[PDB]
Amino acid sequence: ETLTASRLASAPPQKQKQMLGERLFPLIQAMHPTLAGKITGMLLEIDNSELLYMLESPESLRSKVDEAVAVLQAHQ
Amino acid sequence: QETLTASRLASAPPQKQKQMLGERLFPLIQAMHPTLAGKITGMLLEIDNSELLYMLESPESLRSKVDEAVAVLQAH
Amino acid sequence: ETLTASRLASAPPQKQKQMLGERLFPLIQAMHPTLAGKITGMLLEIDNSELLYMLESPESLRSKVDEAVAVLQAHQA
Amino acid sequence: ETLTASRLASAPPQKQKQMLGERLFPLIQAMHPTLAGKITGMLLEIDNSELLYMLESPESLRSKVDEAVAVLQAHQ
Ligand SMILES: [Cl-]
Ligand SMILES: [Cl-]
Repeated sequence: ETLTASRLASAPPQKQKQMLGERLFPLIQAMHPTLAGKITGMLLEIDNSELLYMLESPESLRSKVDEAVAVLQAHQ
Repeated sequence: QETLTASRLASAPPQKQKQMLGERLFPLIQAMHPTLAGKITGMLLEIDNSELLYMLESPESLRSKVDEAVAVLQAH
Repeated sequence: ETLTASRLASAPPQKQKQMLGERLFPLIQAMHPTLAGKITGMLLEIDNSELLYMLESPESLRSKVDEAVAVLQAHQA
Repeated sequence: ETLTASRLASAPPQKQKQMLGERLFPLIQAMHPTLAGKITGMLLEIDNSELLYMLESPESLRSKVDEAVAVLQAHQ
């Protein structure tokens, strides 16, 4: 099944970030499997509507994953 | 598209009822308030199924409930 | 314990609405024991920062509970 | 009190993130009050030694906050 905005809106607010995480994790894992768990947790801070867009836009998710990777990188 | 009824919804599990009502409500709410659509939909899905079925056939009533939900979401 | 914005921010995003719900429910139940579960669920749609303010301000919580009660009220024919 | 690496190291791992969060949050809130909670949660995924450096380097905290803000920025 594909997570729609109506299906997410129908779920209790307590379960929405969990549901988005479950779908985000395999996609992030297909790009950067080593930091996927950490990156997933970070990207879950993004508003739910933007996360639903990212679940359907591979290049938008890619650029956010790359931005999260840069956030984790320590100073030179 | 079929008219949803209280008896037809009562036959399905409670979360499935909310999903069915949510699928009809979300596109209409998004047409009014696209930014808060997901939040408004989630909120309005707490209303009794019979009142929700009325609102799905009464654009005037849906709009006033959406405006009431928007007031609830407004910060102080 | 009182839920601070820093304590909520340190929790995983998957747990934040659940944590806010656990704090909101007893307070809502105290002024509206009837549809407390529904009101809590509705108010959890509000942004987390505004919910943290509402947990500290009884003023804003009561008015939001009253507004939620109005949303639940069925139309008069 | 000033948070030293030895003081942080003496506490359990999750207690360490909460302690760093308590120091990071007011500084991040001063910069971006609306996104403070989200930015703090995301920056807490960074290694504790790099977080302690950022708490003592206002310029490096600012550049990390800006990177986190870009991660949160919606496509529209
Ligand atoms: Cl809007
Ligand atoms: Cl801000």
